[PDB]
Amino acid sequence: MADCRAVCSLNTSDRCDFVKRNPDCHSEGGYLDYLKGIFCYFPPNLLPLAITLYVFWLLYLFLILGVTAAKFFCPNLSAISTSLKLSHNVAGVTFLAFGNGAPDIFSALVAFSDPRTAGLAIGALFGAGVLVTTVVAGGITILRPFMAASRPFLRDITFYMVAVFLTFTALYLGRITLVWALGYLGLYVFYVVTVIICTWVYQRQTTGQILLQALNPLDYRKWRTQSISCKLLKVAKLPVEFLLLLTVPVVDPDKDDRNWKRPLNCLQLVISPLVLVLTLQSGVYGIYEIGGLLPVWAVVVIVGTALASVTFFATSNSEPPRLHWLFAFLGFLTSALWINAAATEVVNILRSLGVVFRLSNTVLGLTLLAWGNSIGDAFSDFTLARQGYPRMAFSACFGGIIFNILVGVGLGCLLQIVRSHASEVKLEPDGLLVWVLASALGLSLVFSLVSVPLQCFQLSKAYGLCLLLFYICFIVVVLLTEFGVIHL
Amino acid sequence: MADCRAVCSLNTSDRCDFVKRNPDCHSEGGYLDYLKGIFCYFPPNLLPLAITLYVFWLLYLFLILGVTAAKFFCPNLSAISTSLKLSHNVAGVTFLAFGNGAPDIFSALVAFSDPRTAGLAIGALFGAGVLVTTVVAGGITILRPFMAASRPFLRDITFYMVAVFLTFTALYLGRITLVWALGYLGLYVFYVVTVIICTWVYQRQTTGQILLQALNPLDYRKWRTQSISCKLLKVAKLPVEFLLLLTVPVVDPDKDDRNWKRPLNCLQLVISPLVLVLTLQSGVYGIYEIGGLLPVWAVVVIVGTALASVTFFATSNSEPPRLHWLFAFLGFLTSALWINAAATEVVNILRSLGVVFRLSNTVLGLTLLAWGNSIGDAFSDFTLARQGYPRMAFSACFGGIIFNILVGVGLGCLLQIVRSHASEVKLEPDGLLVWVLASALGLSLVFSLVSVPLQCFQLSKAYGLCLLLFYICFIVVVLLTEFGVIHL
Amino acid sequence: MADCRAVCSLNTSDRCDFVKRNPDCHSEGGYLDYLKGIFCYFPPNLLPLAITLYVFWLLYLFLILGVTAAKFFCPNLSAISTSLKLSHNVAGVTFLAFGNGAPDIFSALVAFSDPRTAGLAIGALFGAGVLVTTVVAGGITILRPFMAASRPFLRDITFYMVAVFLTFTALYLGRITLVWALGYLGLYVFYVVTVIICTWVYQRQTTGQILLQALNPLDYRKWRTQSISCKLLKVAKLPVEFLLLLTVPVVDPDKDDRNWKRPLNCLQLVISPLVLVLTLQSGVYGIYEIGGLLPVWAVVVIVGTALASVTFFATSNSEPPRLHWLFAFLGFLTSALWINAAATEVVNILRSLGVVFRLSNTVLGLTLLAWGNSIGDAFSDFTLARQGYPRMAFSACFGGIIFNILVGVGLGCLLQIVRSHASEVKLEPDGLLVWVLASALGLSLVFSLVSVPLQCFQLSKAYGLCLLLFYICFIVVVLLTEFGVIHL
Ligand SMILES: [Ca+2]
Ligand SMILES: [Ca+2]
Ligand SMILES: [Ca+2]
Repeated sequence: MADCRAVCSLNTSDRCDFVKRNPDCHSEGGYLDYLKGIFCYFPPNLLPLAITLYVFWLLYLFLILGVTAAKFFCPNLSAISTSLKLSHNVAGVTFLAFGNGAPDIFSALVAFSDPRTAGLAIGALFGAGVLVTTVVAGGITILRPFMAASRPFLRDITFYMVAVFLTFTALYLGRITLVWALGYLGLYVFYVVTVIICTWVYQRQTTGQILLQALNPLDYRKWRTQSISCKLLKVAKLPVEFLLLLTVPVVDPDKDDRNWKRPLNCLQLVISPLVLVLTLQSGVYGIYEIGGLLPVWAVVVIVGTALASVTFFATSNSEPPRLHWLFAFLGFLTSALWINAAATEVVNILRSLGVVFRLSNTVLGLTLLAWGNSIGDAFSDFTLARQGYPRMAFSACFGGIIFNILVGVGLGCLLQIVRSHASEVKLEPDGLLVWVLASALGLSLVFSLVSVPLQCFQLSKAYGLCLLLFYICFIVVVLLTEFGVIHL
Repeated sequence: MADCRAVCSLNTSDRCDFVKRNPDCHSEGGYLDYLKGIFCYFPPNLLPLAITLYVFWLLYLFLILGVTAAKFFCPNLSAISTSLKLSHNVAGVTFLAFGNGAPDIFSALVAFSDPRTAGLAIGALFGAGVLVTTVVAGGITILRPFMAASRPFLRDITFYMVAVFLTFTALYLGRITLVWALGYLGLYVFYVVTVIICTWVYQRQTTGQILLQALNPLDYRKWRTQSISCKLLKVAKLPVEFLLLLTVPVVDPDKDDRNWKRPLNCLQLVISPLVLVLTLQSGVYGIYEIGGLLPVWAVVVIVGTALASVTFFATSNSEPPRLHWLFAFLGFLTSALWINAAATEVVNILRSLGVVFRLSNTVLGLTLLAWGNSIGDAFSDFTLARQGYPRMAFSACFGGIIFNILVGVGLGCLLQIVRSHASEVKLEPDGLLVWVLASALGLSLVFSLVSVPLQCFQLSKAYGLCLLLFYICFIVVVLLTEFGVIHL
Repeated sequence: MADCRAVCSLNTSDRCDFVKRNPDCHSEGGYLDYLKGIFCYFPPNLLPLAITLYVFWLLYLFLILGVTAAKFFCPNLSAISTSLKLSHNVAGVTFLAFGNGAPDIFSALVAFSDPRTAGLAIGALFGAGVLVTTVVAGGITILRPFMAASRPFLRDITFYMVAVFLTFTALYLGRITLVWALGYLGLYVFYVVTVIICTWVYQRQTTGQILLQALNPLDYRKWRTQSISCKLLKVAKLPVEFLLLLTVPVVDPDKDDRNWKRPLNCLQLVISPLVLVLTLQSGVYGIYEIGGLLPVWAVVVIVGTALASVTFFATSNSEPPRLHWLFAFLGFLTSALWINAAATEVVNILRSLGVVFRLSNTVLGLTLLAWGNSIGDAFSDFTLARQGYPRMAFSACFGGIIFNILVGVGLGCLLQIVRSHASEVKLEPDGLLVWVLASALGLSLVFSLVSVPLQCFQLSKAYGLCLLLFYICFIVVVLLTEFGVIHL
């Protein structure tokens, strides 16, 4: 049973049958098979067309991931937390990190779930770390010079350096054991507690019309006000936000009504469980037939419609019911499962590209996956800096990467340990490129640790332009290593 | 026959005879044979002295090329164009590009005329591109910070990126066909038309004394005013400007007399045709004897002196004749042929150095030829920036490289196609250094394309210093590649 | 007799006996044997603990070297010079260079004294040159922007470039002859004379209480005023300064009493000769027994105590004796011998680390030895810049490296020539790393030579941040070369 890569060394007439036959070209989950798409669906003459279509689909999936994380995942998480009365400053610091890091976390979970894709996770986490500490942080200082806060900066840079070196040693050892994963998660909890304690010590020292409106994602006044490019982006997002509005309930403590849309919410009381059962483990559980007579989805629909009718007749259009926060729980779950589905598709596409072109998991992780997972960071942080909040954006840069690495490695490896019933996760490093990537991350961190205090925490355009030049040269070295020009 | 370079591996006593015998050490054109100079005329103990003398001669030739292009080629071209009503703004943008790019164009023509030297042309064009976009543009921003105009910058950077990638693909294919060369020239014409249209849409939205003076290149008042270094440079140029004044007529629409020097111009009516044929094809046609009795140069002299006498007796000292623009045509032709002769000498010297030291055409093209061809850019653009016109200088930087690459490749390859009666010009790339050079040019362009809009087009010293550091590291990598430290 | 690097490839039980037996693992001088410490005294499980202890001891030795040079060597040299009325401006320029460069000079002398350690000297001198011209000079411009003086800068950069290229050619030739060493020292004398002449041409154009106090190194008022880190450093230095106060006499022309401490000085009239005889050449001559009856140290003590009693009874507590400058001579000698002992220990430690880990002399010289020898430069120059004297600090940066290279190579090689009775010092370069280091130094110098005049000598944070990025990338390339990633 040959490897999947062998496909390109066969004759064109046996490619499609090889892909159909070889179990090493089959994916664990997902809905589309991109390799059968390339080698059976598409004429070989039109292979570059298939690949460009794949790239466009990948970019659109990154758009989906960003929108879902920004507008449906974090608001519901914030509703749940505000039900427990936190603080505005910790909220601002940390919820921005959760929102920016949901795609990285779910991509790492999906990649770690399979030994053939596990190198993608390391490539993407370290690659996003390099990109966010050079290009995004430097861009913030180029757009708006400011004076950084010294003590939070030193705290964040120290915690990040520790996490990075821990992962270096786990890579050298070649494995992640259960104790290591629990240690990663514990270190993240310790970091959040330290932030809390330090901040405290410093502080002391008609229904039809509302249905139509609720499902409309366009603000016509704002749309007319915007420029052409903003208009084009809005339309690029319209179908996605329509589906998200249809399926994901949202609870807003900021609004006086808490986004209580009676009929849309009662409809979602049917729709959301169905989407959950149809997207869980790729809907495998959906077609499971109970007792050989009734499938799971039918009984889900029955219970959902009964509960929807009961809620609709036991609630009022003006006043939300006393149990309106359970809707936040449900919307959090549905949004998480949507993000998981999109991440699964992205990982499958990247694996297919690696098979077709014989590219390593590390190089695909550190370029395409990292850039796609950092689009959201770039948008949110550059917007924050342009609005006059560059300290918050700069802090979010270093606070989100800590969450990415610690929670991504710890949770992804823990879930793989538990489901496989094994005792460890194998980290087989693929050549010299992983050590090149590690070296780049370390030296970027060293540059900032020396440079920022030397400027007395007054940051401007020179620091950012130096970081930009560094990232350019890093991509230089990566491409030279991937094509064999630099070999030990 | 034996390879020209095998000369060193011989005994000293057979070197001179080997060079005299081997047809692979002979040049197509020129007046001096530098290899016979090294191996026949000088003793083997004084080889480094010969090489230093060669380097000094090469620098002096670059001085000649710069002066001829600046003060005799462009003024006559401008006279011809102003005879047709050119605008002031397009004139300023584009005539500076022609003046800065004449040496690059003629060097590329000469190098493409021979398969042994064709790698020099690619090395010099890409190398000058890297040098002008880093060192010259950065130096402009270091000398005088300014706000760049966004739309012209984006237009220029886009056109340059397209031209560079087109040449990358022609290099990968390994040839330039006739259709490709015509496409290069057509794309340049399209670029000039686009500049015109965009600018328009934006705008709407005694005789003995005069002979003595005309042949004197010194301004005594200015000379006494200048410092020591400027004085030394003027003297370094005096013999060259004397010969240029003697042989090249100049027409100036700025002056009210249009530089009408009656007796000097009537003398030049004899001298200039003689220089043209004697430097045409390195003078081969000059000694062609018509009918076996009268050589070409004698009949040229006869016709020239008859025409000079007729013009002298049919014209007045105070009022130029009504045909004074034909003198601009003649001066344009004579200046072009002088530039061609100097470029031929430079290319022959570089080939001899490559034979003696076993250096590749790419490394000689990207260091010595590129620097020599960019001395004029540095002088003109830094002077413009120091006088308070940094926007014009910065625009000239990116507008001159487009002319260099498109017209140099297109015209040089087209002339070689037509002259050889072949169908294609073979581009045999010499190792890994050409791809190193391509990578440097591309990333430099990427750095500017990201950096300039991110600064909101406000350019200062930090951007320029980063570009300078980049160029230093590029020369690092080039020297490491040439000596084999990085390799496949 | 196997090369002592093969110690590791043996079984653990024969390591200690191998080290005890092999003469290639024995040092020329010093007091401790670090290899027997690693392989005989400690258990094989605690090797990393031994190495961390060695590193801490090495850092403490660098602290000792810095304190001795700053507070005991230079003050006595200044007393001797001020006895001859030297210029204050020249004093400020040049005495800072002697103080900053004493550790480099003595480390080079010790390393050149043995063929097994001679590569350390070249690595440390060039490495300190790279570090001081990038990190220290850039840090000065980041901490306090200023306008540099053009003529001193151009003079210094020219002299340094000449010295560096001279050493490149000596490395290519593979030796230092006696004429070369004398030429190095003569060129340094020429440089100092040139500085003098240029500056001139520009200018024209109870006893118990006093012993208790004299031996106390703490200033309680200042100590209480300082912060926590300064306090910790003070204690880190207390035992060292106690021993230095005990053994090294100091003469201060600034004080009106010239630091005349009658009883401490009379005690030092005994102590200092004893320390000299106990630390010269590791104490060999100390135990030499004259005539087989009386050792040298006993007769030294007898003469010292007689002379101390005579001086004590022939001098007054209030008025220093007429011969108070001989104490400056004695204190200069004692301080020099203390510095020599500390440098010997540092070199022996570095050789042991190279044996244990199979590291080259070049990489150990350019990282650990260079950083340790430049701690003093960083402290004094950054302190000078923060106090409002960045021109003096920036000048000291380029003036101290000239002293380091010229006097270190010239004097170290001359002393080795004379003592060995040979005619030359062999410079066997160790691989490609030495040429990597040479390339880094040259281009750094080129970057400054172009950049500083282009800014019109107005230096700010952008220039310094570029230099910092360069040094980071240099350490990149060094580590890649040491591990074989780049190679021939
Ligand atoms: Ca992200
Ligand atoms: Ca040019
Ligand atoms: Ca030093």
